Amino acid sequence: GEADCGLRPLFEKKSLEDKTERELLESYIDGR
Amino acid sequence: IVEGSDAEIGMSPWQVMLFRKSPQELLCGASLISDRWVLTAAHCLLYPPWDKNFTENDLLVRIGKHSRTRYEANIEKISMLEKIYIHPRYNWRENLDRDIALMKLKKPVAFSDYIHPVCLPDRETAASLLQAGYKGRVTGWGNLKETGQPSVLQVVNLPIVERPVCKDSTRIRITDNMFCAGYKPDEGKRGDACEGDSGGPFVMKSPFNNRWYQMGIVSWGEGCDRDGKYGFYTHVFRLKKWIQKVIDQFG
Repeated sequence: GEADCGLRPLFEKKSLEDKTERELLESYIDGR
Repeated sequence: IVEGSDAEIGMSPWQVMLFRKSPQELLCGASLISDRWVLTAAHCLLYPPWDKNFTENDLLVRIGKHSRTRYEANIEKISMLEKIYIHPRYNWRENLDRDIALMKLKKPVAFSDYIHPVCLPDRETAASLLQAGYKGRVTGWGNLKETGQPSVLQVVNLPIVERPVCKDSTRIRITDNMFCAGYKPDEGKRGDACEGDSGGPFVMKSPFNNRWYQMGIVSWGEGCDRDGKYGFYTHVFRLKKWIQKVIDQFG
């Protein structure tokens, strides 16, 4: 269904997170 | 982008720059969803109130860029438009409802570390990710404040706001085909999208498959970064049907 879409070569592909990436991740908890 | 920060090299490989041929100028942001399809806001291509009515040859698409002005040879790709597709029920008259458009490239672009397509949302992604309180990410080469130009692509994460709030924050009428994001007065944090950023992507990272999905498109607002105000974005999933229809039909 989605093939490669959404996976960044310089990040997801290299198991590397960007600077603010987890701010989004943590907002799912709605805080901490 | 207001109150944002310089983006990292390649942290938004689907980011597209909509460019006017003559006179040369940055028109809007946009996104790569396929090697041949670009997604953007309809008001970027069509807005009669200002005589806006660009066509295939009046524009160019610059993919894989980072610098606001620098020519990134053999990194960025300049593509021509084969055909423009504007949502048939796009309401430019009152509130820019269904502010969405597609552009087919004359020739497919080659993906690289700097050029790669984002994911469209599907029912599961939309139902679980598009929720007030959750943060999304907006990027673009728009102004740094209300009418101001970044030398590099800016990025800012913004929390999605509950529909009621979005409504009781403006006298313009909101549709189910749009949503709003931004910070509220109290929570000492700022940031918003601004002119030049329109047509750009509002994305979110899935906590399940780790992929990025464009939940929205920078559609409109009333000023930039002003308390009691929020940015509005085209609800991509709500209009995905039309998207699928055009892509499948013209392939």
